[PDB]
Amino acid sequence: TPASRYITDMTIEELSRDWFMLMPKQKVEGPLCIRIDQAIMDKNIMLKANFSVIFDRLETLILLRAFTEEGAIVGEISPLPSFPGHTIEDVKNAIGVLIGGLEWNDNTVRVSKTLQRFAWGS
Amino acid sequence: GSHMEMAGDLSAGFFMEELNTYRQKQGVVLKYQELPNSGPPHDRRFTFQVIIDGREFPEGEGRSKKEAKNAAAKLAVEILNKEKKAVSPLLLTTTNSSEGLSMGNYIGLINRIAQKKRLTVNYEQCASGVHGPEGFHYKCKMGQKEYSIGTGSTKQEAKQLAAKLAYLQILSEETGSGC
Repeated sequence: TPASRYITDMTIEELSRDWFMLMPKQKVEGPLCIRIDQAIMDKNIMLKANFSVIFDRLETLILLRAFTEEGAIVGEISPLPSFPGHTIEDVKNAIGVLIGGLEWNDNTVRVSKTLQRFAWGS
Repeated sequence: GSHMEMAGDLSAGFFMEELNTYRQKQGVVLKYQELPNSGPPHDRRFTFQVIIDGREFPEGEGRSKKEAKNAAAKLAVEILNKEKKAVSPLLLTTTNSSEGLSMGNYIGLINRIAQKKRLTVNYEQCASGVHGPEGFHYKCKMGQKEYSIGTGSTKQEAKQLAAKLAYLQILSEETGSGC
């Protein structure tokens, strides 16, 4: 799990931020996590994780959270596990569905970053 | 006008079956539109109208043979390429133009909104603990005539009210000219 093939985005502070749900909104198709709060909608979510790579491709994921400059949160996003864990090609859908939630109200959605580069592809 | 001029399958459609490619994303299941050999000044060019977006006249044509209908979808390559330029004004005129959950803090953008005259915005207290809440009358400012002021019992329950009243001063203050 070298740093050349394992990257620690989230520091020791991005791990345990909690916030509270006015009216959340959830959806999922496969191994990704999705959320928008509908009263607290369109806040900055900073989804960082300690991921890994191999051959410029998939090794793993941990979790993702929400952060702004002010520090608020609209919801939560992460690479979800499943029966096989996190299917790469299903991340095409799980991250796939994870891209278009809030987009109806002209405010773009947040997506998970781990399964993007190596699961959401292939 | 003409992309190909000689093509043609011999067991398939061609201008519908071999014509399947670009209309995957351009998205047109043509209940087909036919403008073949429409030239008024003596031109029989097959504009067997393939479509770019759902009604349009993709068209480029040269003769009533393999020449013509191919460059029908000539511009049905393009109007997706063309027109990628903007459509909206400064924002979408949509009834849902950007959300974003505007700031809940007060003294944050107060100094911004102190742009009324670029004010001295300042806050201080002497928080008694004698009896513990013994008395906290607050004295600060935004604006320059309504000295932002608060009053309360316990500290954090009353820490802002002047500074709240500060941040909520200038937008009501007629000041900025001196009186």
